[PDB]
Amino acid sequence: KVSDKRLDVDTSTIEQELMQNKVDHNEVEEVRQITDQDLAKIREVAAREDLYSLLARSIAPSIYELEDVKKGILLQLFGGTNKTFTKGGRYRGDINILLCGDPSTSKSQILQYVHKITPRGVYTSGKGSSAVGLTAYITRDVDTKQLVLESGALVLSDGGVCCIDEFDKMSDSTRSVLHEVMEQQTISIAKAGIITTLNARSSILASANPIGSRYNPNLPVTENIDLPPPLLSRFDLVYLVLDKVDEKNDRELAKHLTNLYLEDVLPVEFLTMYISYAKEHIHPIITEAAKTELVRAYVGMRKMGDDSRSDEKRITATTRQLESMIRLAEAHAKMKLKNVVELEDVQEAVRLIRSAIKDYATDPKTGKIDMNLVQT
DNA sequence: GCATGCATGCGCATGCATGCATGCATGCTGCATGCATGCATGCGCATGCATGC
Repeated sequence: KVSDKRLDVDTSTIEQELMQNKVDHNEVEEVRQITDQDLAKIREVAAREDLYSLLARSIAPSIYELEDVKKGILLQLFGGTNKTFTKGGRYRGDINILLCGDPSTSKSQILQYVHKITPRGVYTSGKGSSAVGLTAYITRDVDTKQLVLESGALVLSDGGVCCIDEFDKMSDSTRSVLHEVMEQQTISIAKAGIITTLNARSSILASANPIGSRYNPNLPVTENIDLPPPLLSRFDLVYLVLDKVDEKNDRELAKHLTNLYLEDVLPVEFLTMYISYAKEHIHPIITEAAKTELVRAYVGMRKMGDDSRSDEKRITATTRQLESMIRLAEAHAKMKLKNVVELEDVQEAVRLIRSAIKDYATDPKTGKIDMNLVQT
């Protein structure tokens, strides 16, 4: 139940299976062994000055793309801190990302690469899924000829990543089931034979196609994506991938691609090992200096566009954005092996949230993007 | 161009013509008993012949 090239399962979800294995004396090993030379290497690299760039660079070493896009995948892999209350009530740290933008980009490869690095996952198309196919169903076993219950797409993705491609092409009936999985990370089934609540602790990675040929900078974002504006606010990060014609970016991309048809970064093994180590041992906790900045940032974000709320030009800010900042600060702290979330983490989180939506080039009144200011 | 109702396939649940073994009981039938009958047998007695005297 291990592989060098894939990540280790989340121990936060299998606590009692570990206890049962010891009571049953089965030596099936779930997590991998770490020698001390390799653990010394871990801190030797974790001390490096350019850790953040190096990690972002080694995520997908064959996708010439902005490092902001890759950093989101890197922080999605680490995940937020899972918190358990002793009076019932669970808070989880799963990150949800949307990749909107023109076609003819490398969004598709990101989803495939993330499918193949995460231990548990399922790949779904837009107009190829049903509610029954995502939740559960009853089937006839050709061996015993009786009726048994079988798991669905989202329940099989418990403690992993689920990749939904062409999210905008999906029916309102099928989009209905995702609300509960994005709110409470559960599913409630009341069908003939089963009345129970299931655990779906999964990360959502979705890509959407813009209306018409290309993204139109002259129109607002709410008019370019066929998705209700209220649904757009449930995602932690929204990535606008825009295409601009610029001669030195094109030159670099062409050389990059042609170099692959001939005959520093961290190899796959070391990357996965580092991520598993961090996800396994350390646990970050927030401080007051971070709380001040979090509250200030949320108030500042809400105060913006207070007048531009009746008209759906920009995406209105809600409490889920506050929770997104919390989650991203905790993930950035987990990277670099700290147990303390300082002010740098919150500043980086807010920087990333604004940079994803391209808020450094938007007219706050007409929701339009100046492409002369969108630099590669 | 937007809103609407119809007809087209999914996705459940139930009934239904085929088909074959098992335990109980039916229904016949081969077997054992009893008996009538008529032909042959194993027998002792009376007659007629042959052999002395």
